Amino acid sequence: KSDVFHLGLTKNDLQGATLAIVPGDPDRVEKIAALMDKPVKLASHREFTTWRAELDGKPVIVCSTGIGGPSTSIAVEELAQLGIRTFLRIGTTGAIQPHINVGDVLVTTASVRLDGASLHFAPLEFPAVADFECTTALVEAAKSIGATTHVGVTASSDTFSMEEWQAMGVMNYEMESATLLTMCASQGLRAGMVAGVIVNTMKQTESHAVKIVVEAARRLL
Amino acid sequence: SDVFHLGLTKNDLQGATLAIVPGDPDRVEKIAALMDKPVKLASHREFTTWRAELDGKPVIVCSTGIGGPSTSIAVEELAQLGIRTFLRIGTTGAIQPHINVGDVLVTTASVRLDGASLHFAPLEFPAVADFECTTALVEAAKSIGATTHVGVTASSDTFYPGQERYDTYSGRVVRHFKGSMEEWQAMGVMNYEMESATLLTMCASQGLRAGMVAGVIVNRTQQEIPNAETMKQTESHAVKIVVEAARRLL
Amino acid sequence: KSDVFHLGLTKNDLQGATLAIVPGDPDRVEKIAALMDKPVKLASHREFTTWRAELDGKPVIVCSTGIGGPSTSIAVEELAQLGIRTFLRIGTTGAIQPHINVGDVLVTTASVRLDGASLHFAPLEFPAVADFECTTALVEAAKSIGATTHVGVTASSDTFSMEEWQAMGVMNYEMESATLLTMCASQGLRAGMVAGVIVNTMKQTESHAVKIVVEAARRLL
Amino acid sequence: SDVFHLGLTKNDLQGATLAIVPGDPDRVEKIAALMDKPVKLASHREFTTWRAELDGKPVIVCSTGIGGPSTSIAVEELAQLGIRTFLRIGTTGAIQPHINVGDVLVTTASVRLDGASLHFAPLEFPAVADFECTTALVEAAKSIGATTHVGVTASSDTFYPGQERYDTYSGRVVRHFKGSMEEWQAMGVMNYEMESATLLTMCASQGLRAGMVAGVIVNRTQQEIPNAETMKQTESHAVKIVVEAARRLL
Amino acid sequence: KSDVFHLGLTKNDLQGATLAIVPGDPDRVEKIAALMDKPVKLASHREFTTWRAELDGKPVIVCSTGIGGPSTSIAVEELAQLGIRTFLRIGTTGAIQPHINVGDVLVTTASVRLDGASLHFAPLEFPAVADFECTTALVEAAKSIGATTHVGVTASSDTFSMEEWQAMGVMNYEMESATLLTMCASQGLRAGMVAGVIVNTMKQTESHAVKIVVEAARRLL
Amino acid sequence: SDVFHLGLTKNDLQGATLAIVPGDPDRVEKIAALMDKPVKLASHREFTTWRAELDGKPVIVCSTGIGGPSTSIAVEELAQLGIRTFLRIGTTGAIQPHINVGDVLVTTASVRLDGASLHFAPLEFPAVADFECTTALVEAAKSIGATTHVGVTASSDTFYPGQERYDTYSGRVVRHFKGSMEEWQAMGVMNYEMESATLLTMCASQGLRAGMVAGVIVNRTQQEIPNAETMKQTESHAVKIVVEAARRLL
Repeated sequence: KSDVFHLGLTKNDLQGATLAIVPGDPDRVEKIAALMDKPVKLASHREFTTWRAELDGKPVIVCSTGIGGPSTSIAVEELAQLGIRTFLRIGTTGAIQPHINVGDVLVTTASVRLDGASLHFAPLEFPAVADFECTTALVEAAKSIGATTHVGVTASSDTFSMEEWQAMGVMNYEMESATLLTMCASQGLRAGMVAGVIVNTMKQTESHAVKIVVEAARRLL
Repeated sequence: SDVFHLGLTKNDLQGATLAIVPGDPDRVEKIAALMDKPVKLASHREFTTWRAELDGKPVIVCSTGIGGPSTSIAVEELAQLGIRTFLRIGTTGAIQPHINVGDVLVTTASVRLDGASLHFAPLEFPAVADFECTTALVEAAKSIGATTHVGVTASSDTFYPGQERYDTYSGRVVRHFKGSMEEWQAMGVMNYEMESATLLTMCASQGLRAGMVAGVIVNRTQQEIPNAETMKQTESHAVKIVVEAARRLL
Repeated sequence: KSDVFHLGLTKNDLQGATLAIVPGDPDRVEKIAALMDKPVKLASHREFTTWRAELDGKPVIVCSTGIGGPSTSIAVEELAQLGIRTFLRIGTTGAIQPHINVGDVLVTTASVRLDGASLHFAPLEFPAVADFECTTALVEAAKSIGATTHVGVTASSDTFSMEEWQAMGVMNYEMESATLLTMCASQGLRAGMVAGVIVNTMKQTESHAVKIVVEAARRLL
Repeated sequence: SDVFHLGLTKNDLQGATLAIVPGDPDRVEKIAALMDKPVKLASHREFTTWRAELDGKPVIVCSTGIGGPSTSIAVEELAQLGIRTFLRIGTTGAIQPHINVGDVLVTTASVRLDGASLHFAPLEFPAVADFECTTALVEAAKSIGATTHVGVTASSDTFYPGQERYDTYSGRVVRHFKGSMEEWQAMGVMNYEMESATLLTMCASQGLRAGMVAGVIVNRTQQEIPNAETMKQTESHAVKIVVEAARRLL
Repeated sequence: KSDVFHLGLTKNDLQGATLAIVPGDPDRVEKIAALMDKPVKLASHREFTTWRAELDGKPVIVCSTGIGGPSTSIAVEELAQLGIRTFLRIGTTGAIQPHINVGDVLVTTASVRLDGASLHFAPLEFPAVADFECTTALVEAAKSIGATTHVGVTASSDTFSMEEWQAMGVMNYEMESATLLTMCASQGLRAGMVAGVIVNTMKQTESHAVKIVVEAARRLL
Repeated sequence: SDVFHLGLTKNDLQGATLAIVPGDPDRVEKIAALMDKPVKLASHREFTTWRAELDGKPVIVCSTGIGGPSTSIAVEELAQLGIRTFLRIGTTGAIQPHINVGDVLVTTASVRLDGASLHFAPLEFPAVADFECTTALVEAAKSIGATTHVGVTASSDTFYPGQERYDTYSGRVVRHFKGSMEEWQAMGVMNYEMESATLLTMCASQGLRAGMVAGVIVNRTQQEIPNAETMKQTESHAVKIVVEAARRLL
């Protein structure tokens, strides 16, 4: 008996949580949950592994999205049905800008919509823009730990032009931000995106990014 | 090891050239069990791979995970490993009043409501299934006296708005998809799923054979809810059909 | 007095026929009709020349479509209003694949929609796919006479990229399949497409293709 | 012989540079009869060509057949033969309440609801008629006291769904064209036809002159049905107008 | 107190005028008005400067459109609300055709729709065609003063392919015709476009073009 | 002189790298007056430029005129003159019931309903504002206790149909925009304007910083009409905010 079709969760499981951190894989979910108090694994069905934890005494959810905009759309929709209104995504990616060094942190203000799923929420002309408060929290959290931060646009497609985006200032590439940002920005949900640069130390970069997204969640509670 | 995500080497396939590709890795073992000498090869994320034997020949069973992006990764890596024939199998809901639970659907082509398929071919190109695979699937279904429907499937990048569901958080659908289900229905589309566009398009445009069969476990256009047992029985029948079709494609 | 705007035919003229073979020109119509019993010319208005014949005692219609998707759409719509539910197209074309030899037979599973008329029936994302039963009948008919058959995708445009389609496995080019297939597949009508390869013997190739489409009709009655 | 489909040689035209291009080959003889020394040149499929003399100069009358694809073949081959001025003539229905049967329409430009025109120019390019041809047609119509309407025509690749007709086998229209007639009507579009987009676009983008005139023989927005005689009279008037315009374009 | 949002005019100000000449800038407005009788400046707000004058005893309006389709759409809409039904645009541009000499006059029959604003009035497939009567008046007016005239297509975009348009017979480039023509042709308003070629004498060319548009207005009253 | 339209030389800016860019040139003087040593630089068409001093550093105030095309000219020429930070300021109407007159809006990104922005980047690219500019604007608004709304703005190439207004000459809206306002409203769009798409897109794609703030002087979704005084007060507050944000961006 679940209130949702895929996550296998019930309203009561979130214990009032209104904020969820949504990484791409289950292993990262555990890492994120482990940084908080009272970490507990709630469920695991297909790409969707969900844990629950507490930040400053407040319940927070951590759930994997799977690969690409399609899987992400399912996780975000169902989590929203469960009461979540703030989504913070964290990941690791490469950089396409020479001035960006490995170990730096990227906070996405908006994404180039090169995917298919974002179109199921709004026409292409609509901006895949991140929530101002979430973006602010991510930037302050990164600064609170002395991380070198770059704030700007990310390219988001369904594949795992090139010099074009680089010439337009695009920082990096990934596959879920366009769907996540568009979904939330066009449905009254708050969303933020942060990523550790692992290529253009890897585990350290992931750790620092995991810490930043958790500290940002704390500023958002 | 030869492929990143799947974590497999070409030697692992033992020369297999045909793979049954279910969506859920938890269904791989069951499908493989129907055949001889079933052995687990790997399991990373939602990519579980098992190898088995069908009539003396090695066969692969590998999960794709959810969505076109995840599917493209699985398909391309399997192709790199020598797989040239892909048989998609799963369960689905139907959007036609005459299609009942327990029935089986064999997809001839899919409406491309996705993004990943666009990376392998322009929208003008048809997400069509291979004739031999489709034939094998249809004949296999008939061999077990299953009520079969052969037609178009709508392959969507989302489970909710692209399938015009309003029972959601926002309760709204973007203009582009408003009234789209009624349209597909009037055009004879049998059901919605989320991986076929990518699988069929990339296979049809790269000289690879692909087909897809699915058992109906629910029909949103019917008031009567599905039976708990009839649904489980449908899953078993679908697996039986895909394996039987594989035998004819070896 | 006609029940249709262009064909100049009445419901009674089909004598219950529910299947029509639709070549592009009047000369081919005669050739096709001649292979069957009780061949009789029903009408001829502009691009639309229609004959009636009998296969295994059942009435079958043969009607020319004219050039391109626009003319074809008229012939298919009006024939459908007259009771036809199964359409088999036969033609001769060139091949763009090295492995395809002159004299071979091409059975189309689906077409690349590079035309304009198919869009008047369904959005581009909808597949211009042939009916499974019709495709099966064409393949078996070709095999029944020992014809070397290729089954796959055909490119269909309004003109009488190149290496692109060839790289994607496209077998040949023509101008009516996209409209025909899309029209029928999106309106509950059954349609099939077969073509004799005359370039990459010509009259023999047309004859063999004409025989195949007639034998396929027989398997569809 | 110099051209495949038309089956004509350049010598056959005797230097003609202007051609009247009706849609139906059965109307070619009649149009040519209005002029001097009418002679049949060829007849293949729906491509009938006749040559005649207007004020001492050779003129061509050639049918295009139905649809843009067929029209493009006729136009390009005639262009290869030296034709640089094309005058489209025919009969049509109207979609404006104020336009009555017997009236004549002169098209300044067409809405491009086709595919063939896209092969000669991007959709952004206007399917506009040549000013001199349009002027000639308008003045010719006035010379015979005909009620003339000069404006936009909608050129569709289909006779049914693109013209939003519901009296069909399916009785349905694809989303894209649902409510399209009301839209064109509110925008001042006079009528629907199926060849102008291709003719005007390819001529305007290749330095060739083209115009189009048509007599109204029916109006789907009016309850009153057309007279059997008034319709025949309209065809004759339209032919008279196109020939008179040709005289002014020599 | 104004009947419109931007022009700052009232119905009474036009004194029954049903025709307006719409150049791009205020300086040109004055020049045009000066050629007529009883010239009087009515208003000036932002890009919209309007004068009133009389031609053969009939009131005519002259109003600047500003730059591009967006500003033009505002001026045309509001002038139409005020009673204007005929719009004649005059400007100066360069030529992209070798056979076109400086000092020649260009009368636009239709425009290539490379802008954004025309789409807010009709889908791209709709022709940005000029009114036949207006085009005729401009051609006759140019001839009445012995000006060498070219009649054809103009490219209209939002920026201040190249060999493509030139190969397709495009005479020149500008930024307002597409919006103006489409707007009027799809809303029952009459519109014409004339331009003096100043590059491929400048003041003389502008003068001759100004005279032509005024003489065309006279033939349209 | 170095730039055509603006009629300015680089020396005129005295090294200024930040410019406040209002739409109306009649508002330039007022904005500049808030700062020290205000001086008029030039005035051509709707391009009025004034230079001033903020905390010892030279600042520019330049009008853009109406529409994306006009704005692109102003922005590119200012960029050529060394401007790397652009602060858009003005007044606007709102389309959300909860947003009242007197409130201030800070735009994070805009829906691209224009054409000029397409010349600098594909539609897929977001017309997003610079984070530092947006932060500065938000904090400045808060420093004066203003009720602030931070979100998406719809940037349209037309004032009427693109903003789905029916109180017009034709009283009709093209299919594409029918019901579009309701759609934007349901998506959280705060208001409509006509220049942001171009400004944000070209700046975000060329390494330049841009932000936008606007005071609400009207709300078409509310029955109550705006006060004549409350509106003037709103304009002053908006100017105060943009200047204060500029101080934080020097």
